[PDB]
Amino acid sequence: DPLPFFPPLYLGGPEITTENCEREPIHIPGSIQPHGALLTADGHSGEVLQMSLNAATFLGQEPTVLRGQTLAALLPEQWPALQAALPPGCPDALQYRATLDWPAAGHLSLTVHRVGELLILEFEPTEPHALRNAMFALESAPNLRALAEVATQTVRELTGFDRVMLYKFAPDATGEVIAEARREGLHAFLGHRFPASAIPAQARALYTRHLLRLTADTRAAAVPLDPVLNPQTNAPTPLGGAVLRATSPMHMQYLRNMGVGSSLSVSVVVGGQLWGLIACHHQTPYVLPPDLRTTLESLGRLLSLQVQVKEAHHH
Amino acid sequence: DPLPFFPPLYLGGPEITTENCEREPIHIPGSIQPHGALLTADGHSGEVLQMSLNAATFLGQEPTVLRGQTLAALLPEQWPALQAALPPGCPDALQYRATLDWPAAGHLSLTVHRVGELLILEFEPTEPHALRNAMFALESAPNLRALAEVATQTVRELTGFDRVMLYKFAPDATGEVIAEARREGLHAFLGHRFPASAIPAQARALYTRHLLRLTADTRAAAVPLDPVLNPQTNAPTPLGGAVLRATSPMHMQYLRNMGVGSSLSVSVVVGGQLWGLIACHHQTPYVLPPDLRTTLESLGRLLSLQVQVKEAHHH
Ligand SMILES: *C/C=C1/C(=C/c2[nH]c(/C=C3[NH+]=C(/C=C4\NC(=O)C(C=C)=C4C)C(C)=C\3CCC(=O)O)c(CCC(=O)O)c2C)NC(=O)[C@H]1C
Ligand SMILES: *C/C=C1/C(=C/c2[nH]c(/C=C3[NH+]=C(/C=C4\NC(=O)C(C=C)=C4C)C(C)=C\3CCC(=O)O)c(CCC(=O)O)c2C)NC(=O)[C@H]1C
Repeated sequence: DPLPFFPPLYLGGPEITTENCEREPIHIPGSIQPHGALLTADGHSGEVLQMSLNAATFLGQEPTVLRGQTLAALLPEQWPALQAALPPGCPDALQYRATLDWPAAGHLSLTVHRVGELLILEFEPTEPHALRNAMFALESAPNLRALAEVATQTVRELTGFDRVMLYKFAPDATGEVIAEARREGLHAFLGHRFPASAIPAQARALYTRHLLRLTADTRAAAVPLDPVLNPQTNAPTPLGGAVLRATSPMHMQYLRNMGVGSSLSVSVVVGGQLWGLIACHHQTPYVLPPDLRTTLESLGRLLSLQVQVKEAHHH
Repeated sequence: DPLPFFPPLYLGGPEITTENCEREPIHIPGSIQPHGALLTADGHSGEVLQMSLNAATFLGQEPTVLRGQTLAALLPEQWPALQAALPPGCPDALQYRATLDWPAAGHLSLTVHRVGELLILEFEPTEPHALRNAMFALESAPNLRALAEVATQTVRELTGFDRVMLYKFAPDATGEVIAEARREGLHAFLGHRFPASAIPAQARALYTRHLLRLTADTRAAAVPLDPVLNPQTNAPTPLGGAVLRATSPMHMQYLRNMGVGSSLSVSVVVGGQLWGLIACHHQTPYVLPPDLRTTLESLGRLLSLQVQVKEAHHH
């Protein structure tokens, strides 16, 4: 049970320190990472309610001009499908995904989820068999630690990340790196233990519900949403289900201090509890493409189940 | 433990009947389904050793002219990768996959696996997020039967198959349909039980090792390989790892008698034992594309693990 949140800084909340980091409202930063754009919309009317300030970079119309327009006008082809895919009351982790044309190279990937009566739309530029292959070595791994070793190697191979760790939580929420795949020459974190405060309780709770999060560029400034509050509620917009959610500034400083240029992790959830993380670092900024992120989510699921099976036959 | 095999018909084996069907050598039919082409090659030299007789339809050179040519000549780009992907001693279920250009519409999908010192190459014309989405309802299913119901619905949605069943094996190898998703108007098989002989012991044993098999057109005549025997061994070529493997004629007659035009199943393997099948029927011929088959293999894996978890919490 994490403490009550601070108000976010845009509601006059206090500054975060190492003495109160467990109270930062990381699920409502009111801003996104700059490598994509985000809109929110009324889940019945499809009226656009909020827009990231960088929307015209990705969507080609000004945020103030998009505001109030319907997704039926904006996304004629996708709106019926979107609407049917994400009915009121559906899980906030359920996603609608489509690919959109745009004047630039590649395409625009659209990812949508629903929170209450709000649709949250994420747009990012983009220019499974290996998963399938991997499941053999994951299945044949003789025990938990062997599974962990295979899993980190597989993820490195899929992603090209400089470092991939499987971080395991202890009952006191301290953690240990129990497996690591890394580029030659990088110093090892294998076996290193870290205190519970490295991943504070409100983060652990969010990561139990929304199983993948990332920081594409640990030096990139966040982009505010406008208006910052959801008009439906006159309250902050929950962004925990959006990969574009801005990362805690305190965690980004931690990553920079570590010499990390990009970070990504996937939760390993067993019996509804956070068991650990597949934790990835790159030395430079890196936008993992949406199809590869989807594959990592799927491996996270598969790994969660295999952990539960490998641990059981120790009983 | 299945009985010893009959020799295949091309080695003077006896005709199959309902009294001896458990002895049909289904893994070595010496022939393929006609919607693709197959080559085999020496795993060191890449010399082509065998060719399906229909190769020129898909590859544009005569089988007798391909024979003896190296994959380095035939597939310059892919051969180093192929070779590195499938080293001697690797699992015979491990696959290399690539997409090839050809003069026709779409592309040519290449799938390769290794059996001993033989590479087996399958070529078929072709013109994951839904998987990811599905895992939520699979995870939230409260028990085994609910999981089964979600799984058959998901597979129907992914594939558009007229009927999708989860067939569960009993300890005496009889089976029961414990879940079914079907097009409106189709009579139900839900709850129906079938004798052990419907899926004979040598089939059950193959399906424990090679987890997906299909009959794209239950009226299509098989296409012989040439030469029919692998020159390395002067013995039949094992095709259980090739989806293009010709289906037992006895099973194809069964499917036609059932009014099935296309069939596909995926094994559910738990603790190394065959627990059951995701069994799919279409009323007409249907070539499920290779990327969708790959997705079904991945769901089969995930379902196997979830079955094991849902059944355990009954203990
Ligand atoms: C008092 C505040 C601090 C704090 C806040 C914080 N930390 C996170 C999220 C993560 N911290 C992680 C820690 C590690 N990464 C590593 O590589 C290692 C060791 C090799 C450790 C211990 C990780 C993995 C995460 C998850 C995010 C990610 O994968 O990059 C948050 C939440 C961030 C967010 O989602 O917005 C916060 C608020 N961390 C501290 O150490 C103290 C100073
Ligand atoms: C004595 C020989 C017979 C026999 C041989 C046989 N059967 C199979 C494979 C399968 N049989 C299946 C049975 C069913 N499909 C259904 O829909 C239902 C009920 C609704 C049943 C009972 C299934 C599912 C398979 C797997 C293949 C597939 O999914 O289509 C084989 C092996 C075929 C092969 O891989 O080459 C053989 C030799 N089956 C009999 O009933 C007796 C007459």
